[PDB]
Amino acid sequence: AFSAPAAYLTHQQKVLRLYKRALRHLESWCVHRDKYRYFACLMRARFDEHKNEKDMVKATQLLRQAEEEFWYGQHPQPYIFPESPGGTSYERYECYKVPEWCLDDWHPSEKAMYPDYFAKREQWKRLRRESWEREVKQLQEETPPGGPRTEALPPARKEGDLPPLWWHIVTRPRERPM
Amino acid sequence: SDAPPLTLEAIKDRVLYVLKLYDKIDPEKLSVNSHFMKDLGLDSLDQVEIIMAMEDEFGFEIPDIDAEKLMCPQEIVDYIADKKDVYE
Amino acid sequence: MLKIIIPTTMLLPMTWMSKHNMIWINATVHSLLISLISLSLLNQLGENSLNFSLTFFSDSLSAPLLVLTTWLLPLMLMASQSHLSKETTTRKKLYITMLILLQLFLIMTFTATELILFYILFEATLVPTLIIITRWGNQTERLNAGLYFLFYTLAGSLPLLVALVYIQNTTGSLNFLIIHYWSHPLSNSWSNIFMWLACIMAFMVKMPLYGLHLWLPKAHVEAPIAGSMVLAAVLLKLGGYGMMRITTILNPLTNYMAYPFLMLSMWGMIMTSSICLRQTDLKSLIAYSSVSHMALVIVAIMIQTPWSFMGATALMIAHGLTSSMLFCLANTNYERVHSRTMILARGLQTLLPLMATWWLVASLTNLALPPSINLIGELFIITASFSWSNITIILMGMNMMITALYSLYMLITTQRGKYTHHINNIKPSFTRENALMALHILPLLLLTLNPKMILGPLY
Amino acid sequence: SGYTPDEKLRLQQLRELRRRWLKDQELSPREPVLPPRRVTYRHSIFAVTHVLIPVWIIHYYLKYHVTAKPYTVVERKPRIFPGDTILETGEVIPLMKEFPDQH
Amino acid sequence: SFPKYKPSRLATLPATLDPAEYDISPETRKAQAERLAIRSRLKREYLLQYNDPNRLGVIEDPALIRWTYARSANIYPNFRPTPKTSLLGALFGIGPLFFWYYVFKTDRDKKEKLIQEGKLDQTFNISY
Amino acid sequence: MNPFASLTLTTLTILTIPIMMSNSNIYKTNLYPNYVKTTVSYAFTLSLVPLLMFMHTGQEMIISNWHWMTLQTVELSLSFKMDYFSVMFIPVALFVTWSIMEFSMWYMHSDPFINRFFKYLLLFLITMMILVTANNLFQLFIGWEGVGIMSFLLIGWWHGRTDANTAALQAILYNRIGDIGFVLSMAWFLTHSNAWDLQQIFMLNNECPNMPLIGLLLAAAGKSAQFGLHPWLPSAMEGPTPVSALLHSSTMVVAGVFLLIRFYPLMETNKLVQTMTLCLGAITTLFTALCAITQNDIKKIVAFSTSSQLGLMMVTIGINQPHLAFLHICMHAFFKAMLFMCSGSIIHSLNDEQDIRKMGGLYKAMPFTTTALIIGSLALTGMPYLTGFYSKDLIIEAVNMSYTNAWALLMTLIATSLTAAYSTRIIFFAFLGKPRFPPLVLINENNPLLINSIKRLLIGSIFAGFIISNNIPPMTVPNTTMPLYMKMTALIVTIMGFMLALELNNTTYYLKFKYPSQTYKFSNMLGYYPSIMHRLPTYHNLSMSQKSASSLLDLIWLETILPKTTSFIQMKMSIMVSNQKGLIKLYFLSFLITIMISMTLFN
Ligand SMILES: CCCCCCCCCCCCCCCCCC(=O)OC[C@H](COP(=O)([O-])OCC(O)COP(=O)([O-])OC[C@@H](COC(=O)CCCCCCCCCCCCCCCCC)OC(=O)CCCCCCCCCCCCCCCCC)OC(=O)CCCCCCCCCCCCCCCCC
Ligand SMILES: CCCCCCCCCCCCCCCCC[C@@H](O)O[C@H](CO[C@H](O)CCCCCCCCCCCCCCC)COP(=O)(O)OCC[N+](C)(C)C
Ligand SMILES: CCCCCCCC/C=C\CCCCCCCC(=O)O[C@H](COC(=O)CCCCCCC/C=C/CCCCCCCC)COP(=O)(O)OCCN
Ligand SMILES: *OP(=O)(O)OCC(C)(C)[C@@H](O)C(=O)NCCC(=O)NCCSC(=O)CCCCCCCCCCC
Repeated sequence: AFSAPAAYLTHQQKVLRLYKRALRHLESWCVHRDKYRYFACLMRARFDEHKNEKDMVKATQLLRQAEEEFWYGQHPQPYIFPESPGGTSYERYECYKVPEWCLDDWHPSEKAMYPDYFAKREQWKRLRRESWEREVKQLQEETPPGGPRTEALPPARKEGDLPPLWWHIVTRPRERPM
Repeated sequence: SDAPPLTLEAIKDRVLYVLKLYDKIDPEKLSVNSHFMKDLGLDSLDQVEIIMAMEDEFGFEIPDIDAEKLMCPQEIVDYIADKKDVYE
Repeated sequence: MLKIIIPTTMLLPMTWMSKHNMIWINATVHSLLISLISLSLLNQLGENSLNFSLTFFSDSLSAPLLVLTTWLLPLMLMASQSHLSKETTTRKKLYITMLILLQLFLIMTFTATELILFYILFEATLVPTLIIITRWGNQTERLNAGLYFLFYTLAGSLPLLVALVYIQNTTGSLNFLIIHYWSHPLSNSWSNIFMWLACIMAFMVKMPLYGLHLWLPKAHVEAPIAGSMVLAAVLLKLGGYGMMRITTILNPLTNYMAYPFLMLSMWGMIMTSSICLRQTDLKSLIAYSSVSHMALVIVAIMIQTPWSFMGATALMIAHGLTSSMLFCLANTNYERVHSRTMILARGLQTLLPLMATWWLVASLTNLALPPSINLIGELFIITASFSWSNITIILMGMNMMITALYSLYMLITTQRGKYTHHINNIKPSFTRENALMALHILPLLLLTLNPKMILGPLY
Repeated sequence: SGYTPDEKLRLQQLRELRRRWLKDQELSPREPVLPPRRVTYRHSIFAVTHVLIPVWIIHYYLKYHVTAKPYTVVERKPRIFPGDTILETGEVIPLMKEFPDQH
Repeated sequence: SFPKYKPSRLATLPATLDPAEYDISPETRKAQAERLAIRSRLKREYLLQYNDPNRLGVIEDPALIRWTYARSANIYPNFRPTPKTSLLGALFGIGPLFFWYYVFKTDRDKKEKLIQEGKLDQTFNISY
Repeated sequence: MNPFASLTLTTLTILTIPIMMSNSNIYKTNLYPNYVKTTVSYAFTLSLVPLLMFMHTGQEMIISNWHWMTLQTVELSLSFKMDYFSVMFIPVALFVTWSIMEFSMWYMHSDPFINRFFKYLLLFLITMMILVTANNLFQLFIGWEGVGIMSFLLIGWWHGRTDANTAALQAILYNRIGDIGFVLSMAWFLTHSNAWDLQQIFMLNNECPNMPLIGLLLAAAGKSAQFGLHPWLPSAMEGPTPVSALLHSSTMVVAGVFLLIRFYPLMETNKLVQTMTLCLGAITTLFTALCAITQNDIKKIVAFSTSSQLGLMMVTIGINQPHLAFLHICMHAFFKAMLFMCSGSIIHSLNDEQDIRKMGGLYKAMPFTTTALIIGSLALTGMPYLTGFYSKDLIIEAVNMSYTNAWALLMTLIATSLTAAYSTRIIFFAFLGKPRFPPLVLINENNPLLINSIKRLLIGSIFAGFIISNNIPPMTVPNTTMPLYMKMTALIVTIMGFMLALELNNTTYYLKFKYPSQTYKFSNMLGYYPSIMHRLPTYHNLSMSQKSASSLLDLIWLETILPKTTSFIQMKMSIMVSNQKGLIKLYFLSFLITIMISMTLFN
């Protein structure tokens, strides 16, 4: 989510992703902790018996039969964490998230309540206003010609600088706003 | 709900608690900044299992792209804090 | 009837002699007063009619249409106030003049006692609408839209005129009372078949009938908000009123001349409804829903039974109010976003909750939730159709389901989900918009308490 | 594997800014500045205003307006068993046919 | 060996079962790299427009405009009367009408004959 | 005068006062949920009085108070039928609603829109009362559609979640399919009986034909989620747990069975429709119990249990025992609502975790929920002398001794066994093992709201069957004499299901693992019905809606026929007429030609 993606997944990443998926589905099959521990140790032993192999061709022939075997026995109803994309509370609090800019449209009788909050908000706004003019040029000179090659962003390198394109990441609504 | 507002100290304590129950790593050697591959001599599969234990401990899942580059307890704590919006 | 006509005419000098900053206030106040005056036409008899003079008469079919026509004008003024802010005083006065002339032509058309007079005013309603569409429309398609809206209409109505004068050379009169009292059967003949087609096609094309409906989406998506309101709420019902009036001289030919249209309607209501399932424009979706409802009205009129006529009248009134409200909601989104695409502005319930409530009530009314008068008309038409043939229920039933789907679809895409992140110019709803929605929706729920007012002369 | 130094530094800067922003979301002790201006007991008032008044209105409406019209309130006829007597007339319904009783 | 998964239109092939991801060539890597490059360029453009303090309006998306235009207004100028389009139009627009006409006409003829012979039992049928 | 009618109308009327006050100052405060809860408790207490009057004598009433309109010979008026069914169902619904509102006061404490949520619950209760007390078909349709709209609004409570909106639209779709049959029945009765009033319909229909009864059966199958239209009920578990306990468990989903019960005089005169109802109920109960047997979400298990119980109710209707079906409705209300409250208590105590894989030893950790769920599971399986006994045991006996399908009877018995099996599954995987939840233990039962709300329905699910059965008049001939093995059949199959489920669940501890079989995959994916039927039809509809109706016909061929052809022909004729070089040579040659033609053609 936070990390920028690459152009492709290497062989090691694919193997590790299979290992995690297989362990999770084995846990979903083996409900009890001791049974899961036993079969997960067995799966670890099965997984690293080809850990030391050198050639790419058969190492890719493995992890293909492994995917087929996983898809045959994949527990059609695996356990999902409730906040995960398949969980029972995935986007439950999405309706309570309100953008910050809505506060700019409040009535003055509403802003009269919470004066300290809005003073701090004005401070944040002026900080953003200066930092943006710096950030545009920083990104302009830090980018290779022909455009970006990866959607990864640089940090700030000067003293009073801020990381380019920081406002909408720092001012996230919240995980549970209401 | 009635969930207590966990803090950075609680997250660090729980991460270290889970790591000290991993018998592959010596409880004397590890620290908050102790690296996984170089400081403790662990593998990539061990790192995957550590991430899974963290996920089981804290009740939420870390995506694989983010999980694959969490190589210290301190960065695990930082990731959990950023995800769960911990102030102090 | 002149107690309503003369003040409507006096609206024009009042508009033109008004101050530059007081046109909207005066127009709205006096239009509301004219609506209050026209409310007195609702006192109808179970006997013939309210025959005021030789030129004008009122019926319990004409009275609700007249009340709706007079009530729509203040709402149109309120809806037009916003997007006409940067317009010169003379052009704003011209816009209000077009609206007033349209109201005058409609008022007279509903109450005219002569078929020729009715034809003249029925065509006179075209010029203000065409000017409104092609002058104050926004996109470049408006010109083409206007052309369609014109020629389709004329292509249907030029034969009617011929038929009309022919009838007056045979019966000797085109007065509706004499025509009703001296009715004679139409024998099955080729000449009679073509007379039937000439008398029917002009009203079919303005409903619009499926297959002759291509002008309506263009005109409704290209018109300004007041034009869309008047087109969907009143101008569609002119064809229904005309067919209700003229079918008295077409029997017993209608017994078998109605088959091609009935099919075209019964299948057509399916197609248009399904079209609403895959639409990327809000106004286009609302226009196609209007086509489906008017197909049901066409079936009701062709069935020619008391329950059919009652249901058709009730459905005409209900659809007018509901479609006007839906167009106003879509326009209140458009004036903020300037796109008219459904999936651009999303999750608006979080940013505008009361407008989301208005959206819900409008969608529920379009969905025909009992005991709304929408469902009253729909159910009466469905029962009459079931008596006509028990198989019709299948198609009718299907339509019901489909309607609900697309209605809720429109409610879910725009109001629910997550808000669009980059859209940061969605301001709080103004009192004008909320009052517009309230003045649309309160009369519907009030009318459900006294449905006999909108059930027509066969109640 | 792991973070690149630039990714690490950007993450620390972003998280410091985010922690500051989250800390700025707290309210001061006086923050909700509320402007004041005006112009068995609870169960008793609840029973008076939510039960007694509606039942009075409904009983009046039923007793003096609804029943003023025929067939508005139609009652199921009470059941009559042998040996009963009628208030209106006063006759006694005869008993049954003394069926042979055993077990 | 295990029983094979057979993909369909409404149940597509898993990415982990694609042989195309196991046939890696330098040209494939270059294609992936340039796809990521164009995605990164579009993301940078959007994020520059999105984080700008000065901007106070909906960001215009050319892709969305192209989608709506292609779905609505680009249809007819690219229409060509072909045997396939002619046949499909005739079927889908004419066949249902005559099918329903036949069904309803047969039903009403049956009902009318029953009424004329008097054997229909329309007792209590007062409202129509 | 005769306080029966005044009391019956007052209950429904005072149910509406908080809706009027929803715009007052109480709605903006935090006392509104308690206001609504107190109003519902008062309404329950008031409605207890006409039930006592009916129990003493048998009081029955029709109240046609407001005349709505008159279409010639058809008079539509606001009429209420205060019969046995109404005066028995209203107290039960009010009792369950009071318990659910007290539970929601604790469950939804951190929800910002709790006032709106309470208001929504009261609106559903009002619509359901309108449905239950209606005397004509139009008022019944009003309640029918009101409960559906409230279900749509409460399923999609969290409107930022895509799945909730999808589930709400799914419920609307299936209930619209049922609405087709409802409208069919209304049209038939208006055309043939000249009435929507129930009395005239009963008078004029001594041998009811197939069409209106088939329409009624379609509506009942739609609203009670029978096998053809079943998946929306399990999909409706997207809503908050109180919504699942109130609407989609015990009160709203029994509306189709209620509709079939209301029209039972016409149903007993038709044998084909009775057989159709029997087969539909049997297949529904079997299929839903089979699906429930392998589920891992606890709310899904309870929802499939509700669906199977509804199928059993329809089986009871099919064998011409409507009063037994009403009794089962009343008992199921109690114990199913309490089961859902216990499940919601567990879910809240485990940090909104719903999977039974992640709940272990709760028998000792939270004892009150354990006892309540144990008593509810015993009541659901028809333990003798409990609330479910007095309905389920009689239903099983009646199906055993009746002239009916052998297949339907076998399916009913197998479904009873499967009911015992999934009750065993819930208990075994939620209470008996070692803990399998995250280390931070936040388990807490000590809230008086939760305890009292659960305890009232506990007392109900223990004693209500005995009280109600002994206090109602006999409405059917009893099955006094029976073979001994036939009398014990329900108990025998329940014990066999218990034993087999326990034996199969005890093997999950063995250190062996194997891949699943085809039957397990069929049971886990709900017979693959949601997959195919939610992917093949919808796609083929939507695709057509774009390819043929919109593009081919509307945008191309209808455009080609009338306007484009006219434009093309007129433009070609204009080019033909106006393209003249301006040479008098050709003009005067043409003049000569026309002069000759006029000379030699028109004379
Ligand atoms: C008349 C004399 C009366 C006395 C009768 C005899 C008394 C009783 C004798 C017992 C007889 C059998 C009872 C045991 C039930 C089976 C248990 C079992 O072994 O399951 C494990 C075993 C494999 O499971 P697994 O892969 O290891 O699961 C992985 C873990 O265990 C995952 O585990 P988990 O933790 O996730 O969940 C465990 C769950 C998961 O287990 C499952 O997968 C569920 C599947 C098994 C239960 C299904 C039983 C319902 C049968 C209804 C069938 C209706 C017709 C449908 C037709 C289908 C047509 C395609 O299992 C359970 O919860 C317990 C299962 C049920 C036990 C409690 C009730 C059983 C007694 C009720 C039935 C008989 C008494 C009725 C009383 C009335 C008196 C007659 O399941 C099977 O192999 C199925 C066995 C029987 C299925 C027959 C259907 C095959 C159809 C193939 C096609 C044939 C040709 C058709 C051509 C058609 C052309 C049009
Ligand atoms: C395009 C989008 C839709 C627009 C609206 C469409 C609605 C208009 C449809 C016109 C209605 C039908 C017109 C005539 C119906 C009369 C019945 C007759 O046609 O059927 C048979 C007639 O047989 C044949 O039809 C003879 C005519 C055949 C030639 C007509 C052309 C057929 C298709 C043309 C369709 C073109 C429509 C569009 C024009 C641009 C009956 O046999 P018969 O008993 O002997 O005649 C009875 C009539 N009598 C008593 C006067 C003698
Ligand atoms: C949206 C576009 C729709 C276009 C209009 C479609 C309707 C066309 C209706 C026919 C047009 C002419 C109507 C005639 C006016 C009625 C007068 C009448 O009925 O008198 C008849 C005359 O009837 C006719 O002459 C009609 C002949 C038709 C000539 C014009 C052809 C127009 C096109 C015909 C086919 C299309 C009609 C349906 C189109 C469907 C929609 C596209 C009797 O004449 P007599 O000789 O005095 O009496 C006989 C005893 N001696
Ligand atoms: O040091 P790390 O970076 O952690 O590297 C780890 C490792 C060296 C093992 C790996 O990344 C790697 O690079 N290996 C090189 C060769 C290689 O891995 N070849 C492929 C081996 S495939 C395999 O491990 C067999 C899979 C068997 C398990 C099948 C899963 C089926 C489960 C079914 C559902 C329960």
